[PDB]
Amino acid sequence: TTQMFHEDAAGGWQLVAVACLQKMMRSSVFHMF
Repeated sequence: TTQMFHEDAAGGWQLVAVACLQKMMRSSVFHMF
């Protein structure tokens, strides 16, 4: 479900797709800790 068709403001059929701590919490060293 990467992209879905949806009418935009004008026209339509655009097919669009679909901070520090949130990045760090993926870091390997955090998991090792």
